[PDB]
Amino acid sequence: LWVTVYYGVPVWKDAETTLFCASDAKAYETKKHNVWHACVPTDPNPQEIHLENVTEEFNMWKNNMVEQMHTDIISLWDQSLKPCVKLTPLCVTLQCTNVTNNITMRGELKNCSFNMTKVYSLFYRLDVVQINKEYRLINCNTSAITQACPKVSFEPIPIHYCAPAGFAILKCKDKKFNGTGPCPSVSTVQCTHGIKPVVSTQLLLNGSLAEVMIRSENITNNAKNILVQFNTPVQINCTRPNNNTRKSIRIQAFYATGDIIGIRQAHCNVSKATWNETLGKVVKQLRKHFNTIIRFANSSGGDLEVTTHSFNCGGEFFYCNTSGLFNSTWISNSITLPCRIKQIINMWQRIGQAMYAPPIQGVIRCVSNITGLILTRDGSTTETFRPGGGDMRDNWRSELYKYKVVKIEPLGVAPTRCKRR
Amino acid sequence: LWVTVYYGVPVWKDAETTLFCASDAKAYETKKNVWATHAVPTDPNPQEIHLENVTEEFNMWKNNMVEQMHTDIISLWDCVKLTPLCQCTNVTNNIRGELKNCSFNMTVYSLFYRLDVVQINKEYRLINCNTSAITQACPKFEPIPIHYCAPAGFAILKCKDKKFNGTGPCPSVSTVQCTHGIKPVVSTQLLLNGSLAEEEVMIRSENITNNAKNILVQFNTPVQINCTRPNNNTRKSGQAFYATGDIIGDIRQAHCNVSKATWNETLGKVVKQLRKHFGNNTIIRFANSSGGDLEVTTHSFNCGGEFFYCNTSGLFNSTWIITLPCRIKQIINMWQRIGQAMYAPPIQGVIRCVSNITGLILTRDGGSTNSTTETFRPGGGDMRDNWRSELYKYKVVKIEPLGVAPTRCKR
Amino acid sequence: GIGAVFLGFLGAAGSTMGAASMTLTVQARQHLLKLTVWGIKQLQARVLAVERYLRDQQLLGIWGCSGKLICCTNVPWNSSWSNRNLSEIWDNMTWLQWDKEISNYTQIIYGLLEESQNQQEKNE
Amino acid sequence: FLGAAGSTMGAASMTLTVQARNLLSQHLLKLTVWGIKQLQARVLAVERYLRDQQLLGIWGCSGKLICCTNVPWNSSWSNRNLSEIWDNMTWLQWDKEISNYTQIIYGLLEESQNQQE
Amino acid sequence: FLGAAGSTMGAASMTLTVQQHLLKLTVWGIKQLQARVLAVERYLRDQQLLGIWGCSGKLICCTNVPWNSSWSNRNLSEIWDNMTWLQWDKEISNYTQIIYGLLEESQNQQEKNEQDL
Amino acid sequence: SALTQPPSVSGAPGERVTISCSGSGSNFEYSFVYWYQQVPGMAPKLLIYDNYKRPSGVSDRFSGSRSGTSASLTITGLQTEDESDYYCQSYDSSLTYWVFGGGTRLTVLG
Amino acid sequence: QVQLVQSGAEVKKPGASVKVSCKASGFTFGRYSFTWVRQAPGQGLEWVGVIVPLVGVTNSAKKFQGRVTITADTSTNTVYMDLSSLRSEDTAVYYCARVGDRFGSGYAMDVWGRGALVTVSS
Ligand SMILES: *[C@@H]1O[C@H](CO)[C@@H](O[C@@H]2O[C@H](CO)[C@@H](O[C@@H]3O[C@H](CO)[C@@H](O)[C@H](O)[C@@H]3O)[C@H](O)[C@H]2NC(C)=O)[C@H](O)[C@H]1NC(C)=O
Ligand SMILES: *[C@@H]1O[C@H](CO)[C@@H](O[C@@H]2O[C@H](CO)[C@@H](O[C@@H]3O[C@H](CO)[C@@H](O)[C@H](O)[C@@H]3O)[C@H](O)[C@H]2NC(C)=O)[C@H](O)[C@H]1NC(C)=O
Ligand SMILES: *[C@@H]1O[C@H](CO)[C@@H](O[C@@H]2O[C@H](CO)[C@@H](O)[C@H](O)[C@H]2NC(C)=O)[C@H](O)[C@H]1NC(C)=O
Ligand SMILES: *[C@@H]1O[C@H](CO)[C@@H](O)[C@H](O)[C@H]1NC(C)=O
Ligand SMILES: *[C@@H]1O[C@H](CO)[C@@H](O)[C@H](O)[C@H]1NC(C)=O
Repeated sequence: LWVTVYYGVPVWKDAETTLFCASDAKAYETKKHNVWHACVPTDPNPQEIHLENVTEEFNMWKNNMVEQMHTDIISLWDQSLKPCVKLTPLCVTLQCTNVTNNITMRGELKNCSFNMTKVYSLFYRLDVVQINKEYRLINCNTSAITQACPKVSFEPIPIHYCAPAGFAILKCKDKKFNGTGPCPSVSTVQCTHGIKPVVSTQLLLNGSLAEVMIRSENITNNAKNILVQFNTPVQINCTRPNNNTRKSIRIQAFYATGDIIGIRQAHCNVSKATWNETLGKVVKQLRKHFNTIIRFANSSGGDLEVTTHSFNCGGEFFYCNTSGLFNSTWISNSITLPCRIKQIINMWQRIGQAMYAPPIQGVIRCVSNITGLILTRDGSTTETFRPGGGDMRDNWRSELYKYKVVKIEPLGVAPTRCKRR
Repeated sequence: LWVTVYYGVPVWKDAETTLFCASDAKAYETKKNVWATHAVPTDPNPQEIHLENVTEEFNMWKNNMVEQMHTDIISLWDCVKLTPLCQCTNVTNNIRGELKNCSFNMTVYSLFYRLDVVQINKEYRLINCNTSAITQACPKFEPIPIHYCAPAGFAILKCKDKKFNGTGPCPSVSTVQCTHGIKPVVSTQLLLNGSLAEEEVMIRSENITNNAKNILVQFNTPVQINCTRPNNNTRKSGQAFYATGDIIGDIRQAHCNVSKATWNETLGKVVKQLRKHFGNNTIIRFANSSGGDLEVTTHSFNCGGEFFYCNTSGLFNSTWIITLPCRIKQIINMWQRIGQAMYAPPIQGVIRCVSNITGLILTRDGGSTNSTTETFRPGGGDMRDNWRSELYKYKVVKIEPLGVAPTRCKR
Repeated sequence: GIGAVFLGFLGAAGSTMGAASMTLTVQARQHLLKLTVWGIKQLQARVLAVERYLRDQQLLGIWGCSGKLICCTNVPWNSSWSNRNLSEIWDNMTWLQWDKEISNYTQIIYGLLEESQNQQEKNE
Repeated sequence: FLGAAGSTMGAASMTLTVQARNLLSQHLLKLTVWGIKQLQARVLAVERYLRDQQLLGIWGCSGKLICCTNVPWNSSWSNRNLSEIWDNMTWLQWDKEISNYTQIIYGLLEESQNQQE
Repeated sequence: FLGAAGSTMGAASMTLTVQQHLLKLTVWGIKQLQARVLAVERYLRDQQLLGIWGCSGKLICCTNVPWNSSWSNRNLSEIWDNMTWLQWDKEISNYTQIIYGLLEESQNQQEKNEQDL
Repeated sequence: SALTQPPSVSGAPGERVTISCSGSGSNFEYSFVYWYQQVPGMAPKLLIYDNYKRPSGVSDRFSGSRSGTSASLTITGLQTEDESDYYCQSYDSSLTYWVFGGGTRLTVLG
Repeated sequence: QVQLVQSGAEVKKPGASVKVSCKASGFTFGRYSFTWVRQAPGQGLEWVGVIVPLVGVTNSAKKFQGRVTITADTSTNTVYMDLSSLRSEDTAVYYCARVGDRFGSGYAMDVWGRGALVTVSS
């Protein structure tokens, strides 16, 4: 016999292609200032062509969308800090005073006053460091801080991901799918679901909803972080009960925090019963990989972005304990979390570079979904799972665990019993 | 034999097309907009594929890219439009020459130059207001490489041979996906930041044997020219009539410094090359432009945001077998057109920019005397020739991959 | 648009190679400014897809297939490539399975096609 | 893309495929106008290619690179030794020798295919 | 191709073989670009159609399926000679789907016979 | 802002050993801890970072963890190629200056 | 293949100044950083300084305050350290270590140069 060519038969080969963002019309229209760049709107025509007798070896810890889509955030966020004004000359020998007009806070705020080219300002204990009543910012000299423009905000905006022609996205739809290995239902879609650039540590705020699943590059390994997606959301409401006063100083214009209207610390709240129920569902799912002894201890230590629970709330960035949610021990058979506020923050663990959060006026309140947890197995009594997080990559992997980019080669050959002339 | 078609045969033809610019990545870095830094900022990736045993003749004269790019800069060249159609005294606070200040009423005073203003009949006026409805340009000149990449139907060839002197088959030809750092030299009778050859200085002209057309000269040893603008002035402004403020300090005119030793070495090599194509007996002489307006006689170029009409009387001062003051007026009739101004704002503080002389524009005199001697004089005015010194080793060829030839075959 | 064509070729992946054969012939058949920018990327992607379809067509052109779909060629299939009978190779396998085993020999086959066509036209 | 342009005719006959697949060869507004030039260029490439393809299409080739015909070459379009044609007669000069006859060849080819039909 | 409209098919066949100011420019530049692409894509779909019938960009093709009298038919001479044929489609317009089927079937049987032989 | 280490700890081949790293200052509780393995003549090589993450291509026998205000590096199955100096580093983000521990010496019996 | 090549060993008279250079090996500065660590012979290494070429920010240890100059050049992918007023206390090997990854998101010291040995003797 001989060989024959068939231009068009389905063929796959794993490869990496540069995808492009995808957005919505009304969503794009609602873009005051730059709460987050014009993006292509996608026609709501989800092909979702469910394939039959199909099986492609998905993967999540070697996926290339995560490294891709994380890079998109970095470049976009760098542009969010470009047009704004540097605060290079802003820092000078301060005259802060431990003024406590009201106590909830416990003297967290400071009545800072600088001899600018003589105005007072408020700064929490985090954003200022004592020097030797003289103080200075944590890192202005031998460092670089750029304040965000006051007009812009930082509320997440949903983003879809679509591949160019010649590359198709395979989406796994199996209900039970730990992340690796073959997936039975492989639905081919061009534009994925509403990925959310949620910026948060171990507590995944308001992401996609899952049974609770346990996903890990290697459980036997203590190094890799364990992602747990919740089947049922847990409401979290967290408020800043202080009306902030924004004073503009013509230096360019710095935005100092003026005296607060009437002082209660920012605080988060969690329904203790619902949290207790979900955690049992977690510990019951963990025991599948393991009866045994399970203990939860709070974050062991490290930077303030990991020791606590960092998240964004209406253009303000909160650091709060999680000792009130990870203190338990489980065998086979509302909660309020204290917080802190920081305005000079260096997200993504970058040295030198950092952004100054402009003040936001009034009492700040926000509500979100606790849908995912990041746990770190400790180094055979019990396996204490402390909350880790840290690397910003993981919070993407809780959404992109069910997508891959494949190159299609419609060309193909076959040894058919046929001959040319 | 039978005709058989061939597709993809490497065959091209001499063609003319409107090429597309491909600016470098630094277009937005210096995009203050600048007429030269304007963004197609396509990544200029050069691929110089060499060829073998093939030679074709270029023609730098009567070329297409010479005028194709000439209009491209014009479009890039073309804010507030004044037309100030609606009293002065000599100022000698600290005297070379004397500047002048004109007192006027705006709907004050303005510090002009002697050449910039013309008396009316003391009272002076703007030289360009009565002639035409002049238009002061934007207050907001950085040349940048613009690597030309041909569209997919065309290719750019280069003459890798360094002995090409203007016309004739070049031995080594290498096709070029994207050209080298061609820059807007934008100057008269002198190349600035030009291209350096790697052999003896080269001579080239359309009909060298004749005085009809200009003579183009290549250099190998650059020369540094320093010019300074040490003055401070303010700005006066719906009806934005932008004049100049008072001079803060001494009333000093601009001046320039020119080297001597290197310039002397260059001329001898030029003389030697002229000896090559003229004989070993005739006397070579240098003089001045016994004609032509300020833009032709004076060496005009860009430096520190201002254009200096530097005074080249001293350079062509020789006969064969130190600092030349620059003489500036604010009117910039750069594309030799009645109507345009480019009234550039006066920069504050000294400049002393770094220059790079790489070429000359010389014009022969008449043929009054036979075989005795001839005088070479500075030239310019049509800076079309000015850009011919960068693309002389480049051409665009329309690939015609279809080809036909006979052979003995059937079907 | 050509964009849907490619994953249209991917519509029936698990089907038998025989099944895909007939289905192949069946397969042979400020808001203004923001609207300007989206016009580019929507257009930029589509023209890119066109080049993709031409490149495969041109690749099909070098071999003796012109622009047809179910093409045939007279180059022998040596048993060295996946010795296995023609009976089952069209019913109980899948294209994804087929090429994965072949993926060790794609380039040699394509090269083997080039001169196979090439010799035919000269001595024709 | 040209490659061995001045090489022997026989040399070009081998490398016609050109390595197969390689043969084809204010801020908002400033960024937009740059895109138009880019896209206008690429489509201009495709349109030129198809017209050439269709031009082959009228003839009995339809995109087969080398393609024999049924038109006997008349011994009048400045013919020389057949060996010299594939020994030193390089392609480019071979064009200039033909020059005017291409229109004759184009016209001659058209009728032969039609009378075949 | 549009200019040739309004002529007989004998006349058409021969003619066939030969065949902010910135804001206005940037938007209607896209539309002009938008039309150019739909020229190429619409061309390819036709080429795909002519592919399965057995032509593949031969323009004046041919096929071995007869013209049944069930379709609107007259003396062939008048169709070629005097009948403007922009109106000829109006005759064969509701018959234009089934006839493609016969074109579709003809090639499939033709290749199958070639496949056997 | 000062880190303390044991001077020297030796281990028999094939056994498990641990090394402490205790540093004063509440900032020690607000800053990471790394560990560096350093051949007595060569350049340092990264061993563990972010207190539990192994860089790609490092032996799985290395793993450490935090414990309140101290750090610890644990090695399972010590061989005769693991004798070197081990340095624990605490990157004070606020003050923006790294601090290196004194250096603990490990020797394999043989 | 990613390496931090260095200059050779140096011997300097006390009271002078030393210049040490480090060059990239196939990458630009991008968003990475660079840092310098010195190790006295027979002694645990110690920190010296740090620079971020992307923003041109610097810092150094308190002990070497006013004695160290940290420089960078984006043209040739090189970072030079200029330590002033050498004494016997600075007789040490000086490594230049890379910091971070493709996003500058790290803090560790993963890629290390070979090490330049600066000797101060009388
Ligand atoms: C998931 O992680 C575990 C470790 O937590 C991996 O097990 C490890 O597998 C490696 C080999 O890939 C073992 O290294 C070798 O061990 C043998 C003795 O078993 C030794 O003779 C060799 O010289 C070498 O050291 C390692 O010891 C072993 N560790 C444990 C605790 O099991 C497992 O392979 C990982 N699996 C995945 C998903 O990659
Ligand atoms: C996580 O949980 C641990 C224990 O489960 C908590 O440990 C406590 O950490 C605080 C840190 O401020 C300790 O207070 C400090 O203790 C040192 C000891 O010398 C003292 O010098 C300081 O002045 C300050 O009082 C506290 O003692 C410690 N608890 C106990 C029982 O010792 C930790 O706070 C929880 N949260 C985090 C973010 O680690
Ligand atoms: C995080 O929460 C823990 C406990 O929830 C706080 O630790 C307490 O610190 C005080 C200070 O002396 C001790 O008296 C308490 O005993 C500690 N709690 C427990 C349960 O032992 C810690 O302060 C919180 N984080 C911050 C930054 O304040
Ligand atoms: C820099 O700031 C610190 C306080 O953060 C201060 O102690 C020091 O004197 C300042 N000067 C230097 C060394 O840059
Ligand atoms: C060029 O100069 C020569 C010699 O003077 C003259 O005969 C010829 O006509 C001129 N024209 C050309 C060829 O440019």
